[PDB]
Amino acid sequence: NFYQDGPQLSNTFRSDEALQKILKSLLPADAQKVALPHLEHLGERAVTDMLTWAQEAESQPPVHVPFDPWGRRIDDIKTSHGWKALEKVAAEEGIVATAYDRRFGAASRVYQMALLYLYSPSSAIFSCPLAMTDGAARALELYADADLKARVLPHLLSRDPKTFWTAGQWMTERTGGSDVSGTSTDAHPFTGTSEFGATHSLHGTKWFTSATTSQMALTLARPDGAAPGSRGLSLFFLELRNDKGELNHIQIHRLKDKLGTKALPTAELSLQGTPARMIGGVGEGVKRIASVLNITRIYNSICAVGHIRRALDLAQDYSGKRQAFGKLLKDHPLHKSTLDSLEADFRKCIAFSFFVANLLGQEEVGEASASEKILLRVLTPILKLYTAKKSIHISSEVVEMFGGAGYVEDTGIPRLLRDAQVFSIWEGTTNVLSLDMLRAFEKDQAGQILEQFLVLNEAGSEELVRLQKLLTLSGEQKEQHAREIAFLIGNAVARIAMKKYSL
Amino acid sequence: NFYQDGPQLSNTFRSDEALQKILKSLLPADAQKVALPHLEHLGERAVTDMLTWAQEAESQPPVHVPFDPWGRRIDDIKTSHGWKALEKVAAEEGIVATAYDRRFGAASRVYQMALLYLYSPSSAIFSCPLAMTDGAARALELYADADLKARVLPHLLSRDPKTFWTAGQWMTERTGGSDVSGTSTDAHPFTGTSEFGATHSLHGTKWFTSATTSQMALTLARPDGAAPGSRGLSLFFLELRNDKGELNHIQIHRLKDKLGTKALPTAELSLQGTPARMIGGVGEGVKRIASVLNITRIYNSICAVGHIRRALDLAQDYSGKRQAFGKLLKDHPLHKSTLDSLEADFRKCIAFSFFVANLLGQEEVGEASASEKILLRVLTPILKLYTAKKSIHISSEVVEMFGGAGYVEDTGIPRLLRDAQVFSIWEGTTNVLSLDMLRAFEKDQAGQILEQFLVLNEAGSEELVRLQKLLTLSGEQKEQHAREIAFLIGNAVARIAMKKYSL
Amino acid sequence: NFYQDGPQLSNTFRSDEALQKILKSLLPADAQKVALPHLEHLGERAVTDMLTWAQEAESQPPVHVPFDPWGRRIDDIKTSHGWKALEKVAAEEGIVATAYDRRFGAASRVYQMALLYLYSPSSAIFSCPLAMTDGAARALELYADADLKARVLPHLLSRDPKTFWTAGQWMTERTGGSDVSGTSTDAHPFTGTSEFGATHSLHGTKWFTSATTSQMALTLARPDGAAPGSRGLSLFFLELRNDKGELNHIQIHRLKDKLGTKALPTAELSLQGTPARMIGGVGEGVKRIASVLNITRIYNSICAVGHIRRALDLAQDYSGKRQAFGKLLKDHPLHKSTLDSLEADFRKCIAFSFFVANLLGQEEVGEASASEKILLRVLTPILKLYTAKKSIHISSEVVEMFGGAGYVEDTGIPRLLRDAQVFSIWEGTTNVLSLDMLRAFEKDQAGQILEQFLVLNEAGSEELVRLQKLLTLSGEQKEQHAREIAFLIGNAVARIAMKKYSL
Amino acid sequence: NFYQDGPQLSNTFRSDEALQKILKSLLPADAQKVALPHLEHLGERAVTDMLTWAQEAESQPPVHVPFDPWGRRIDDIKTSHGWKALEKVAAEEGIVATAYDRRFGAASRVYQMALLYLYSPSSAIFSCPLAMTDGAARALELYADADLKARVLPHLLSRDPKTFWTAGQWMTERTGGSDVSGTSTDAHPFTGTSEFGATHSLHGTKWFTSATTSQMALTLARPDGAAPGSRGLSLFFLELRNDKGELNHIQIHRLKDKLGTKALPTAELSLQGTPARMIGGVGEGVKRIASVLNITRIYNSICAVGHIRRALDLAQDYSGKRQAFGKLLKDHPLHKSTLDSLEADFRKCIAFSFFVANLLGQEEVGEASASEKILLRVLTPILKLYTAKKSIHISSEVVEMFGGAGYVEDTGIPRLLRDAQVFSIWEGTTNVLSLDMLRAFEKDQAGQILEQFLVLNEAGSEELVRLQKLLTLSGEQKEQHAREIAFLIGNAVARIAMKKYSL
Repeated sequence: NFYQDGPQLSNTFRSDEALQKILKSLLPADAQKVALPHLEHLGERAVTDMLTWAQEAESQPPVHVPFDPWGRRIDDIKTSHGWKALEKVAAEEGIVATAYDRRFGAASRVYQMALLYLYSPSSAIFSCPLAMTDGAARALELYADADLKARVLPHLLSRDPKTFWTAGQWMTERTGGSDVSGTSTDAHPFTGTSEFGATHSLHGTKWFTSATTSQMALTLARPDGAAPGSRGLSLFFLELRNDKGELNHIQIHRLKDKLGTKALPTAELSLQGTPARMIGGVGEGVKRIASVLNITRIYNSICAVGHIRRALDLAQDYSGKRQAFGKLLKDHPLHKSTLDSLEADFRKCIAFSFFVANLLGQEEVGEASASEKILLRVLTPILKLYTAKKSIHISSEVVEMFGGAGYVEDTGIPRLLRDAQVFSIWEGTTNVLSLDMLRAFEKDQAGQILEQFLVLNEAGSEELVRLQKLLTLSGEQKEQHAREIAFLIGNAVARIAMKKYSL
Repeated sequence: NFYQDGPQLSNTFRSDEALQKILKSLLPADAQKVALPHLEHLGERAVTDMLTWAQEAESQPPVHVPFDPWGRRIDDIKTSHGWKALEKVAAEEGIVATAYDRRFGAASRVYQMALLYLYSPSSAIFSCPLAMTDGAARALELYADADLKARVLPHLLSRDPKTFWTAGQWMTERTGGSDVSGTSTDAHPFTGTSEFGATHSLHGTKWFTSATTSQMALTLARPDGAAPGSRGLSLFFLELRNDKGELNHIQIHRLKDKLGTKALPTAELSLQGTPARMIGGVGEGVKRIASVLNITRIYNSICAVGHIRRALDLAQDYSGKRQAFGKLLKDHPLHKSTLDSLEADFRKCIAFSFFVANLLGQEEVGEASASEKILLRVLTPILKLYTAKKSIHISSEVVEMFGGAGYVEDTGIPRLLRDAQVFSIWEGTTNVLSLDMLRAFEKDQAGQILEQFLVLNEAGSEELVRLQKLLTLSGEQKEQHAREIAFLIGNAVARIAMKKYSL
Repeated sequence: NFYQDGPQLSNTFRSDEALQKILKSLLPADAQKVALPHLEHLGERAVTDMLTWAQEAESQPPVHVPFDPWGRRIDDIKTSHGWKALEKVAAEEGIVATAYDRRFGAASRVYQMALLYLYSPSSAIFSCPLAMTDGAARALELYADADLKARVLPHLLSRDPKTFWTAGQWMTERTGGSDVSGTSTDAHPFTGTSEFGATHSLHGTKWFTSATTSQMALTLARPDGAAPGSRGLSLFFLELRNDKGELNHIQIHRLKDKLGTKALPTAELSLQGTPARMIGGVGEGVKRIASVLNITRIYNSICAVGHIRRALDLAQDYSGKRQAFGKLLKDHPLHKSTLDSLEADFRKCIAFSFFVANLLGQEEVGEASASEKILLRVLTPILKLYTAKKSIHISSEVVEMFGGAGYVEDTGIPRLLRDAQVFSIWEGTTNVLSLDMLRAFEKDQAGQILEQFLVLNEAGSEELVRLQKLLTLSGEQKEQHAREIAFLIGNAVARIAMKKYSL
Repeated sequence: NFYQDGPQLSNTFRSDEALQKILKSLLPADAQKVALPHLEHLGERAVTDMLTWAQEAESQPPVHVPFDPWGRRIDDIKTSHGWKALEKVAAEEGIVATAYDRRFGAASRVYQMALLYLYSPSSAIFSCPLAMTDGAARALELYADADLKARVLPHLLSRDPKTFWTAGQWMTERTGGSDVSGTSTDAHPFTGTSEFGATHSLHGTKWFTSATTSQMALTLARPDGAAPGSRGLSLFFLELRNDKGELNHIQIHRLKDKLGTKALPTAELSLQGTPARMIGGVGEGVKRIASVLNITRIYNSICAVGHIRRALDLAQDYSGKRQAFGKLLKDHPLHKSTLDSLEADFRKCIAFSFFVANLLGQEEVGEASASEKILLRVLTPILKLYTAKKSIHISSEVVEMFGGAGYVEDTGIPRLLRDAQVFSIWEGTTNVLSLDMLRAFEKDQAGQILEQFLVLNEAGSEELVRLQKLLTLSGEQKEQHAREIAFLIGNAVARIAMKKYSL
């Protein structure tokens, strides 16, 4: 009898006209002759060996083994081979390292984000460890002494799987993740020896972490006698293991059982005298880790848009295979209209994301003006919250486009919704990032810089005037309308970027 | 140190001012003196023994046991005690039966839907079998002879758990659920024995079913020699087991592993000569199930709005317990604005749902005018698609309101999203129901009756002309705008109902 | 086609002629008119509601939940309803309490062991907590002050499920279970308050425990400044929880994943300042807990023989249902011979066990002579190691009697082997108990008392002379032959007991 | 504090003096210079990469996937990478193929069985598919025409993992495995297409199989019109899949959930018109498989003895690491005596196994005398039942030697018992093989040849007359004593072999 043909993917570089148009606009000729063959290669991996490895990892979530059979506390995390293979891919394909090889100026970061864009949707969210890894590298690059950099950066930026390290960012505690002022981890002076010049020992509990699959982490802690709240916090570097391969006074409580990102180990950890090294000076921890957030927020946006592209690729292919009421779905005007609406949102998201990625590249190579640095600071929280909300909306619509099959896990479709929902939570909720945006307006004339940019780049008169109205509201009402303001700006910049890239 | 206090529920009758206002409007005094004490009692169960049973059922999904240890095909489905307990609650509390005791005229159905509204969110979606059970009761009431009614209705409408039956509705096949014209199940004339006057034996595969724990089912099949497509389909009644308790030539292929509704068994079944009894004549099947669909689509809506209420109850309670940046969440203007927006959608949904529930009650007791019957027919698909989309949107926002905790399954919060996503899929997707709406407009000039209703009851000026603008469009452009039309109408009717009930 | 009829059980009092003959010999008329109706009742439960509950418990092993969803350490152990129900049965049926109601003199213990014999094989090894409970009661009865006894004994000996307590015996540490001299748990003086007059706080790790399902435990610990090795150990009483239902500075590391006894929670625990009360004086812990071992060893023997009876009941029933080569298995001479051999071993085991149970009863009611107390001390380790080895041999033969089906878990047959294998491990291995036997010979002229008993009761001349030879060997050779000696004596006493009971 | 050192293995060629002595006796110089380096290499793999792969396979049992996500029946079996790796090892190391390279005459089979002896205990029972693969190769060698041999033997005997095939032997049905006369699978004449010259289509159910990962199988079926019982059964060859990789009308009902051999897929299968090719004539099936059974029963024996060796290697190592009562276990006379007893049984088993392996080699290269061929036929069932019972006894004692740890699965010790218990069940129970032995005695006066062999080679005086006493008993009393006869003979031959090999 009848069996429905399921959705199939095709090379995700060649299938993505929007990505190609953007790169033709943002990459100079010399970058293109390196980057484009690499991207076509990665696009093939994304739908072949990576796709298989990601499915394996999703199907075999990590398992915590606290004790060996004779009672020794080992806190092992067992992972799938697929998960380990995707880590090796991240190293050898230079998914992080490409940004730090600045041959192509601002285009180095654009090239790297393009690699991430293809890699992430077939990575079972290994792209999240990559974001934290990239962030840690930059933080060390900016603030760490020469000896610490010489030790760690060759690992984080390695193209060699056998020497590649990932980093964790352990910022969230039970008191809060949005607000870290309640951080209860203490840092006592330490005078023992260590391989990285530890200065303190850490004591506390970290409530969401990427567990023990990372070799290093950055974290916040409060030194003996330091002030209460955020001002008392310093940034610390630590390595998870010693020479032995033994955990450095770190205990794993358990893995979280999550809605999605199931292949990613997310653990609750206790630091029990973990040796650590302060990065920067006392009380500057929050500000120091602040200057990395443009990276992690932009990784999140690019991953969210890659996720959107994956969901739509599956939906588009199915729409040309499933018939109802005598027609293929793609030929039903209402279905086609729905598809078109989602694709239009996709084009906004990818243009907005790469516009901002290019600004990040400019800043990293020292080409950004003072005002441009402020503009980047304003746009990244907006980009993040905008692409994340769109990714959830689009994923939910795609689940429904598959009908009953979309609700059944072995089709691979429910994962689209479960994983998308993370994008609007980690690294800031919609509302927290909307307030970060509003806050930014208050300082360094950020509001005016944003307005000059929108006027110069010919944002719509209607949206310009509506923005001016919203920004004249009371403090209280601007907070109440902070989402509206963020999405107004996001849509305006997305349209500007689309025109710029001829999308 | 610090541990966050998690969300807590309270009696869901006493906590719901909107439900109480609606019932003060819709229930006459005599109905109130029976119904309100019953609802307060049920509201207490919803947050005590039912809540525990539902958690147990979610935690222990059903398991298929195809073979006994000696190779006999038994196709057992093992379920939790909690699941069985929630079934007993449905019977003893009259979650279905209350509607069929038409003591209170049209208010009997309103009283029943209020019971469902409190029951469903603490039922681990046992309310879905109840919808199909109610639908089957009505179909038999309208179309079955006295002997079949006397046999079956005392079971479906039982208040005695020991004699209560549920029904399945087996309409979807691999070829389609939206479009059932492709139904490939054959019905051969049958003269063997059965307890219910079987006329045919059925041969085919049913692709989504509530499996084999229901005692009876309604289904569609094509009798020998019948026309192709929908015109060849007849409605059939069948009982799943014989007196020995053996399945009547039904095999379970497997249970679906689903995104959500995990406590609910959803099975793929093969009918292998299952005896069945034709209800009505050849080619009348699709038309006969039309009045089963009105009931299930209103059940779906009431269940979706009860789900919204549960999500918001959890969010509201947490918002008074969780601190960030120096304030409880409920005291942050943006957080409060977000909550207010969700509550506003809730009030639209609950008013719209009970407005339609009242129309259903009017029709069932023979008190509905021609226009009211037409209004009921056009509004039911709109109500279903409207409440389903709102429930998904609100659930996703509530998951995000809990931050990282919202993404971790043991908090009970991710279930809100996973379960909500089913509401826009079963019983019709948004687009399929929007087209059903448009088709309904075209017949008996139903479209005109709706518009006079909207004009008479003083719908909003702008949205009305925008709505009127859309209904004058060409056929295909009208299809492209079918969603917008549905949501405009839904919002207009919700506003009318809220005013009517003083919400 | 063909389906094999599987094995079925029948009332295990009425089906057991050997048990009935023994009780007709050991129970006086007044005891019989109470005990026999009770046993017939329990025999019916063993094959009805208990059997179902035990299967549920085996099918749903206990699960450790260390943390609540908000990070509080709760160390819950989730168990099946069946497991909880079997606990209630133990209380209401007086499976422990009957022995301590000494109306019937020495026959009270015999009556109780008969209850255990029927209960244990349908208890999913809840009989193990009962053994430790009985033991704890006796220890408190002998050595605890009046106030501690008045508090605890009404719980341990309760017939009321709502007030019934079980006890754990936490003797094994990582250094050893056979040899407890390496015990590393410290007992520091304690001056805080507690509900049971705690005198110390305990600090250490207990490597095999019955987890948190018990309300109290007995354990060994070394007080501040005490001698090394066994002589430095004292016996302690502790309660697992306080008023709150909170664990008293007890942390659960994990549950063991075991070969069998899967329904029984077996945990690794850390005592982290657990309040405890010393029982008896400093350094007498090993000797004090020594005087209970006759109880736990006899429980183990009775449970092992009940296990044998269950395996043989299943095998006998199957042998009358399965045909091969034209005959039922029971009519194949070699199969029948194999069955007869196993049954002969059963009759030895049950006679030996109840002979020893009767000696225990005599001692507990003060009717035992000095020599009889010594005889009991010699016979209990022999009984334990003998019945345990036989239970494993018989279970393995029964698995094989079922052919391929015996190797498949859903038949319930592999459990027979997996569970039996525990009998020869807990409470002493074959070799450790054989050496305990040899040790006993050395003191209080135990060897001669044993010989006088065997001669008086007309043991076989051949076995008598062989025993005399073995006992004249060197110290080294007697140890090498300790198993042979134990089984020679066990078989001799079993034959004596069988003749005495007309088996 | 203290953590117990667990057991460790070492190269299992170098650690095995008995194996080396046997091979110095059985392998001529030219065979030794090839075989000994190969065996030392394999002995290293057994405790390194194979050990890890076997642990992985045990930890991740196979999973049946009956349907793809769109409802297609695929009956996939998902296996671990470790399982697949152990299959590749079997090919590349020539664990089967070495026997068929008869370079070394009868010593080729001895060399091969030595490879199997080292491979099997670290193979997670992949050695069972190898036994059936070897059996199938021999059957085709004897009975298949040139074209079928040319097609299939290069696969079964391949050293290239990419072309290696395994075979199933599907003999057992629900009616019986010991007695196959009840076989109900029909064979209808067939003229459709196939790659191997199929003659019939098979219809029936196979109750224990190694499932669908093997490429071919041998099986019994009753052609249309054939006689009832064994006289109607013919031997059939079939290939499981077509060129597309689709199963050839074979459905998997389920995988068995077993006591042990958990890595091995054991499935219940239905043949639904499976094309097959008759090998030989009608009614010759049972006779034709007789020479497949000799090979598999010797494989079983060698695997059982390799299992014994693994258990004892673990026990021996632990005995030098675990202290109790002031001494390492190995220095306690009773513990040492117990170990010595087990090792003595091991030496009997390994000598007996290779003695028979040599006879098999002699017969396969045409060098065996009439008496040797008869000796091989009578000894093979005895060897199988003898080694199987010893392996279970020794495994149980080894589990107990580890104390509580022996009962906990993560130590790897309980597997020893669970897996050993299969050896006395598959390929014939103790009693069925004992009767096979007796039947063999009765034909061609084989019984007499054995006894002269025993007398000639100077069997023990007492046991011989006791054995001679038993063989003169009446038919039925001889049946009742069939086990005793088998074990007397086994012990006598083991003593003869040990002397012959200087063990």
